[PDB]
Amino acid sequence: MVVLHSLLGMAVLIAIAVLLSKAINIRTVAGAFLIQVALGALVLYVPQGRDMLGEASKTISNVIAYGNNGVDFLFGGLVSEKMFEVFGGGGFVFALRVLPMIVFFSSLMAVLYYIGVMQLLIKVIGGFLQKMLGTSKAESMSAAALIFVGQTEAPLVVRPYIRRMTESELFAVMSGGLASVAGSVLAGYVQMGVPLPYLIAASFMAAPGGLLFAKLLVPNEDEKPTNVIDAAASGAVTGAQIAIAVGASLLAFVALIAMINGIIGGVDLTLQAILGWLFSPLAWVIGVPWSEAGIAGSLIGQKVVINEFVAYSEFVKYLKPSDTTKAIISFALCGFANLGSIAVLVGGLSIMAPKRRKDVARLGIKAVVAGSLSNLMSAVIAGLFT
Amino acid sequence: MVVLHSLLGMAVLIAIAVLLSTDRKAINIRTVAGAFLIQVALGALVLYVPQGRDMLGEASKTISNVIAYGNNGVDFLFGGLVSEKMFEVFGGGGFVFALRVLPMIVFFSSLMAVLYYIGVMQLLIKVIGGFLQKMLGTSKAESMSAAALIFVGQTEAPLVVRPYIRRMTESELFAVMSGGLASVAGSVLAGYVQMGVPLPYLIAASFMAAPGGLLFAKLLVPETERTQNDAEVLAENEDPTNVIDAAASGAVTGAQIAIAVGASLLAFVALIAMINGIIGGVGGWFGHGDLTLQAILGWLFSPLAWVIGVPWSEAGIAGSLIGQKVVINEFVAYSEFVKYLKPEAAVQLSDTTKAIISFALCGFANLGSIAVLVGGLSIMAPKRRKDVARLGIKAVVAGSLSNLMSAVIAGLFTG
Amino acid sequence: RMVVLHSLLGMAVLIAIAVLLSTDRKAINIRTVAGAFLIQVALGALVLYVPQGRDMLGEASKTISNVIAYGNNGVDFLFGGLVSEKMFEVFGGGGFVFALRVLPMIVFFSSLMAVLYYIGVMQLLIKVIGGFLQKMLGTSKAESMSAAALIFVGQTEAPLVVRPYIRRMTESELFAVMSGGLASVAGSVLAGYVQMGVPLPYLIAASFMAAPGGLLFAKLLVPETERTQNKPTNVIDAAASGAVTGAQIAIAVGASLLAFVALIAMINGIIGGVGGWFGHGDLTLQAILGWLFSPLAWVIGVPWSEAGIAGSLIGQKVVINEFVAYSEFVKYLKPEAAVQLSDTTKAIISFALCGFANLGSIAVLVGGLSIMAPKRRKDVARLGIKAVVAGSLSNLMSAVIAGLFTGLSGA
Repeated sequence: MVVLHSLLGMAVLIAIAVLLSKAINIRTVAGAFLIQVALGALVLYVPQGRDMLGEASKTISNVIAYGNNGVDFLFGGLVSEKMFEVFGGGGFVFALRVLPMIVFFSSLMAVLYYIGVMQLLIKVIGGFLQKMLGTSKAESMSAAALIFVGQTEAPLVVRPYIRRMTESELFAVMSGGLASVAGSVLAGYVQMGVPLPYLIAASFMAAPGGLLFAKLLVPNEDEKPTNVIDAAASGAVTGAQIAIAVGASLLAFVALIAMINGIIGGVDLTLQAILGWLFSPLAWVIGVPWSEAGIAGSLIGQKVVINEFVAYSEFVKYLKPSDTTKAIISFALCGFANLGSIAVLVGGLSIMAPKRRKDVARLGIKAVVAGSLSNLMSAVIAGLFT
Repeated sequence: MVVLHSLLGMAVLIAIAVLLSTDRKAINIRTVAGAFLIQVALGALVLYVPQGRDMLGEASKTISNVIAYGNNGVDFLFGGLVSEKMFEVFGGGGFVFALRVLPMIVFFSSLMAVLYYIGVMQLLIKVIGGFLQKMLGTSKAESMSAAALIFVGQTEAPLVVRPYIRRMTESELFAVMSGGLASVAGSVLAGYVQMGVPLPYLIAASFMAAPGGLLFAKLLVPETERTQNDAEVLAENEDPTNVIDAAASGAVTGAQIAIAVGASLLAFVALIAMINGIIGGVGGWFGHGDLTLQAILGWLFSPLAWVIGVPWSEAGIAGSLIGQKVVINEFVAYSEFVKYLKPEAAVQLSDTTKAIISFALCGFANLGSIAVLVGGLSIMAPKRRKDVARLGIKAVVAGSLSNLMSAVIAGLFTG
Repeated sequence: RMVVLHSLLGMAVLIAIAVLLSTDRKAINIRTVAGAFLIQVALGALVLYVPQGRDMLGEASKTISNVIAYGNNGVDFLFGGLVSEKMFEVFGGGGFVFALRVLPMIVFFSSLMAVLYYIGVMQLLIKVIGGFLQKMLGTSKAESMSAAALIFVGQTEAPLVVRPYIRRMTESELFAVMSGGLASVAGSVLAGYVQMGVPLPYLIAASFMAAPGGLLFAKLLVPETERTQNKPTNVIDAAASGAVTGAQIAIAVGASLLAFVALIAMINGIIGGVGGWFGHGDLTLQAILGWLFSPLAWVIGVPWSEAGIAGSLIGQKVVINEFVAYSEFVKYLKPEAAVQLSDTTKAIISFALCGFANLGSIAVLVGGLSIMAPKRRKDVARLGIKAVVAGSLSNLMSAVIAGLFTGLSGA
């Protein structure tokens, strides 16, 4: 029963990467992967690993509780338990919980960035990744942000250094951004599914894993605030208008998916089944049983287009009245990687520097294939330390 | 029996245009009489001869499904806030206009944006444009601008005319303005459906506005200059990578529209309610405290409402709605029209009166629509911006009559 | 009686602090600061002391409120029954959704104040009040119109009435525009304050005092004294335009408060934690700023059993923003209030908090004013700190004049 399937999966995923690729730095990819599996192995298993995991996340669980009280003020009782007594799970509103947090996380990080807390963490961790793997400063810094900040909140930092940056790290930022899980996606889980430490685990894995699959084939006046209030205010506004963009995209995509599902019925096999039939070997290789590869394959297919939420909902529907396939599908669900986030990031980076946005559209979905395979690698890794 | 009263209407409507036209002698007849025939032909087509309503029913159920595919996205972003329970809890007010309409603007906007890059739009406009140019003698520029505005969402709307706008004649410049006001974007169209407006009438009101748009456009200011050849023009590349950026760019822009519409509604609805608090007050001493802006417009537009074919017994209402359409905007008219439509039936209206108004209210032709046109064309053709603003009122009248002509034909037929 | 010496003490302090922080305590003109103060206290007794005025102010609450009622008709149509009575029975106290019941009035008033601009109703009133101060206070016409302009008017129209006089203005004229802008408030925010549950009539008098009080401490710091010397298509487009701009503000305001509220809750989680090692695990920023502004809370004439509370609210405004202070002030006006404050206290606080004078306003003024006059962008950041004080003194001055003329309770 000792897993060879795990190492088999890692062998295949890295092989496909080479097949899809070549002359890459081996000291970069072997080290990045080493860091990925080691960090994940230690924080999950060996002592002081999970003990720390609970302390630096229960603090975050309080940060989320602060955001709740912030929403409680603005939206009143709609975010109370009165909805659940009438509509129940239908009383759960997506736009009142998933979107408004973007505002807070944007403003809060704008404060941390103004002080130097974010720069500190990014400069230290960034210097670590560029020393152990011999990578450029830009990508190593951007990855560090994606651990703490979301995906759309990362280019806000690595903007000026991202000007003349090569396409090598460009794919790295976008692949890391999609694989990233903090702020707006960490959001969802804690307030609906409530896995407290899954927030930290998937986040810390996202950046180095992202810098791994991406590095497979890697190698005029403005104004700024004076005080902290300006930063907290400006960040909120930026996070607000971004939230309007996010929520609009999500409604549209889910709606178009309902359309592509309707056109297939016309032309009784749903698209969710087609995705579950096609991407079934990917689950078989990852370690998921063949008996549950048809269902989890759909969620993977839903992970391709739809956000991780609808796939998570259908997952919990299977949970409500195996442990290996559950966690394997859980960490696979963790990550903001989807066809939606690509478009949002492309629009965000287009606002940063459209002069390079022309050739910065060639990668596109390749970043999703990188961020997903990176996070899926992190999921298969979690199956090794169950 | 008596279809003459409608033909009387058609005569007056077309007459008024000539009375206001710049030069009657310069009016081409093979152009206007043709488009007029196409409009009424399409009328008897989609209504009288059975097969027209069937193909209409196809698009009805189709769009209805497309709309239903949208709701699954809405019910996700806002949860089940709008359900059968919601109607039970909050009663009649349970129908949240903000959350049951504006999301469709985001959806259809993201739909048309996708169907545009694929070429599905570029193809349809090309065929229909090549038709109206071969029939009415008009050039390619207008015919594409007349065929497009039936289907296509706003703000990717100009790109068809974009290279032509900066150097076209007054009529061609006026024909686009008359079309833009006579037309109705698919985004707001879906909004009407959610309000309870009959979809089959919205679709039928659309395909009529294109020939009806060119009708009063060419009838007011005729073409006298040259139909510029294609080889003589020199365009500029736009600078929409793929389907990913298509649905996104179309959704986010549809959101900025949905938010913009909402504030405009909340404004006008509240401001009109304030004017009625002033009119009612001033008019109260004279013995009519119940007097309002709706009643005055109804009392004012009472005659015109009768000419199109509506009975006088229902003119006191018809004038208000059409009155509100022109002086306020398009939404406010329908919002105070669905009240007469639902089974509450404070006053029941005939199928003909309910239909003629469904077509009469279809159009952006309102005094508050000029700033959108001029504000949009100025960004493209800043040299003509002075000419576009001069033909402001003239265009609102044209687009209005175009919606009236489309209505008379609807009320005319009884099948 | 027998406040009156204690209030006059408070006023004299506010004037004293102005003379100290002034760049030149000798260039101050008597006819200006004495006149601007005289008008301020005069308008105070006018709407508070004489019964004939409380009738005017009472009339200037029914009218304004009736405008708010017309707005709610637009909100009820937009959201349906979400804000109706049914929501109260289900969610109780939480039924009052601050997002759907208050912000929509930021949208409506932003349109109305844009409809009255295309008509010329505003150009009429501004020209009147502006001309009056131009003759009496002797100020150059620019800041007089501006000072008169701000009271009613929403932002991004308000810069469009001073635009021609920005660059050509002096150090004083510039300081008077930014001082008044911080002294008074707009209609976009005033409308929300009523929906919040704040006494309207106090906000009216407060707004009318911010103009003379603004130019009082503005000119009480600057000399000037080197010789200053000298689009919508229709109504429908005017309304729709004002609605969209109001809508982009509402999203900005509501989103800023969500952040600001959640952050304060986070600060108390840290300071509460720090205090945990000190011994006081329940340490919050309210009491800290309470104790900090507690001395100042006594200068204006607040009881010692309430000066500790007012200081926490006055402090909350300055270091963050007024809109947050009003959110924790209405909890003391409820009929089930654990503590119902003194009838004189409830008035003074209202006049104190009414104003855009805080840190978050600086960054907005420096930026927006640089968009029009980019050359002076360096001078605004220099006077950005002094203007907030000059703007605060205006509101704190009106708070004393208010508390002084408290002869009757409201609501």
